[PDB]
Amino acid sequence: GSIGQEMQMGDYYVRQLRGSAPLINDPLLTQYINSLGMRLVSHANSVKTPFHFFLINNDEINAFAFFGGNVVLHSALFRYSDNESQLASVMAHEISHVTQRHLARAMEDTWVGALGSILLAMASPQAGMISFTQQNEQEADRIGIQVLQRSGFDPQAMPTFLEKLLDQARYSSRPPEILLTHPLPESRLADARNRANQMRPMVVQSSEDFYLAKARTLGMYNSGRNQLTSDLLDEWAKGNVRQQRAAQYGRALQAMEANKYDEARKTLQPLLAAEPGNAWYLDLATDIDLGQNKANEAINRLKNARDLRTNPVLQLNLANAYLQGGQPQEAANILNRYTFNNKDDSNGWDLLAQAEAALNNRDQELAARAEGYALAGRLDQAISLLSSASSQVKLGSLQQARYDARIDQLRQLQERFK
Amino acid sequence: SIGQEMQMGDYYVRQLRGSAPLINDPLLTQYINSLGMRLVSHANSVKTPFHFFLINNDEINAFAFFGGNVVLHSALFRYSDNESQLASVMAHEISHVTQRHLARAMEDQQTWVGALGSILLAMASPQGMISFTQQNEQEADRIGIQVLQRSGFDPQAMPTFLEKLLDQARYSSRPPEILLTHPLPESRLADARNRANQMRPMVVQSSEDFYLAKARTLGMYNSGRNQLTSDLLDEWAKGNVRQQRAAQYGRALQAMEANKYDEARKTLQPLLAAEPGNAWYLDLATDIDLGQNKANEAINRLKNARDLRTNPVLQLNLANAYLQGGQPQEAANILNRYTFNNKDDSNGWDLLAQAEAALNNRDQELAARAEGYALAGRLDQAISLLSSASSQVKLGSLQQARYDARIDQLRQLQERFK
Ligand SMILES: [Zn+2]
Ligand SMILES: [Zn+2]
Repeated sequence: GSIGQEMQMGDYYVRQLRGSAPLINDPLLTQYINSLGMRLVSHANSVKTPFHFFLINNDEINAFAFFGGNVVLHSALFRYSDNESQLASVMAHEISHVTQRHLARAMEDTWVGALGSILLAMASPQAGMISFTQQNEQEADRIGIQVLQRSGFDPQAMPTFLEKLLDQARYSSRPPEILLTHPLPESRLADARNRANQMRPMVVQSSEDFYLAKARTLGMYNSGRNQLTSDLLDEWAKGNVRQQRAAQYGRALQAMEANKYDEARKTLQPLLAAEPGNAWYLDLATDIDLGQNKANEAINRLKNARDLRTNPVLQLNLANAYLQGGQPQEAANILNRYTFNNKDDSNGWDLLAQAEAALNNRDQELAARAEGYALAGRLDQAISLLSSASSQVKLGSLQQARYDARIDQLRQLQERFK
Repeated sequence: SIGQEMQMGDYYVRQLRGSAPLINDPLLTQYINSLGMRLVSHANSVKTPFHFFLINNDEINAFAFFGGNVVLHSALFRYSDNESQLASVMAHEISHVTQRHLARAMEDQQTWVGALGSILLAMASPQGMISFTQQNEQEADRIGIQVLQRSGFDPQAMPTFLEKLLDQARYSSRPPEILLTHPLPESRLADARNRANQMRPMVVQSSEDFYLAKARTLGMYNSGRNQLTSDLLDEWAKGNVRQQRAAQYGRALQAMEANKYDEARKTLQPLLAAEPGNAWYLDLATDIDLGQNKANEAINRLKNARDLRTNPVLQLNLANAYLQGGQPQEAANILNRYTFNNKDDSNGWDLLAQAEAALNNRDQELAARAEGYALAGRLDQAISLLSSASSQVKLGSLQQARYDARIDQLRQLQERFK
């Protein structure tokens, strides 16, 4: 089965990505990027596979995708994206590469590892490299702009973003890495500007989650050219009030990053007072609270949250608060259900490992950190942890049957690829 | 060329003394050289003696020049959370001199000797400034962290300090002056983390001398942002027993500063009862006693110390107590030996001048004042004092020839440099 092979070929590369590339595993940022991405996929034609959207800590702008609906976005995209529709146009562009099976159809002409080595070199700040035909790039722009429009974004954002890539391709000695995987001749641009001119004029406003995502990405995961500049923060202090709340949020982050917690708490207060129930400031409200060993206050606030049952960001934030507060069992009650509902989330497993370690449930601790190692492609290491777990439980027990069964599953993943 | 550089270094420190606000406090200068020499003893290819100087400046900086003279702004105690962070900065400077970066940089150019000295004085004064290449900073970090671990300090304290500097260069509009002299691009920071990660984890607890030094620097020599705040003392009151004793010391110190002598005695009492031979507590107990016109009690406590013949802090403390007690002859006997064994310590020369003033030995007072002026680079003034001293003694006397001989030496020192 091609779709079956593609989905597990994708899982193999995604596991290699987690284990060696610097992915941003932050709950707020990953939930936003996937919520935005899924909103595009839900308006794409002939989607035959699930989709996941990954974020790299890389200041070089690039974007690419491979089998299984897995698209990779560098954090530099938030530095170049002035509006949400520009970032959406890049994801729409990459989503269309997958639906058209461009990378899959290009490979029909040691080889599984040859492609995986290319994928991580493009994602790592340590950079072979894949390239699409300019015909392929035209289909991705043609199909991407229509997904862009049906999703309620500005179609003129795609040519506007392409032109900003061209103005740095000659006003700078460095060709941005995105232009080498996705080449941009003026024909590509003039074709894009023409299509946008022929759709409906639409002025769209970037969501409030976009500016907060842009602030957290550049502020909290700053790296190289990926900074949250004071020039941009002061510029956001003059724009629409969404950018001002985002600008306030960004300085609260940097005040927390520099351990000026009371300075950060007092900056964050007015935004939390206006929106007491949104996850973005709730997330940092606990972060500053635990920075001062006020874990009870973080717990009380999160138990009063409306959407604690539905929002994973809230669920992890409270589990972490229970851990720092000295109640690991309450953290485990949340995380046992959390890890079962999000088996691919390594944040959940790592926190469960912490909770089970604090409870001195060593077999369950080893099994929890085994899942972290399995998600990172460290299957030999995951098997070692579950072997140790299975050696601490009586034979014939279900814990032994379950630990040994999980080892069996990881061995099958292992033999499918060399 | 070592002979030229060590006499040229003497000229610069004389220029520093005369214009920069140096902290000459016996305990602090002894501490910073105790720890500095501890790093030199583990350094390679050391060709020079080493002296470390502390400038009362709330802007963080550090630099070094010819003759193994390292200059450290007192702000370093505000940024240093542990003793190994402080040593990491000192090892960086010691690495600058053993590589002779400033010497090799100045061999390229060739008047000039004074242009470098004006730059050094401007950097030291709170208020044209030397900066190193990226090659120099890499060498100073790589070599420095190896010295830092040979000395038993935490190697991860170097990358942790560097990122602490960057973390408040983005939080504030102010970039720390340390990062202007010692540029910190992210390549350097990534390199520092790399070399530290290659070495094994080391949990070292700071000496109790570090916390008392930090307490005395920020509490007695407070200035601008350098403050011993109640926030700091509360956190030390909650920390380990060394921080608790230092918090007790700092509060006793500030009570003494505010003339709350009886309150200061009750606060220092448990620390001095615990170790009656500790120089930091013996020093403070003297200030408290002299503040209440209790010289006899101060004299008797310091005569009972084991290290009176060995510790320069106790010697100066007891000489000053004898001064306030109306026994200037006994002060002079201590200081005549001290100034002979410590020719470069300006404290000994000043207290000797006070003792000779108290004994009405005018020419001997003037000659002692002259040494203080000569150490501060004010050679004409020192010659003026020795000339007047020579005019109060008989021609052909032994005193006349010595005063005239030292005038000859000082003038001979004047023509070597401009
Ligand atoms: Zn493309
Ligand atoms: Zn340096």
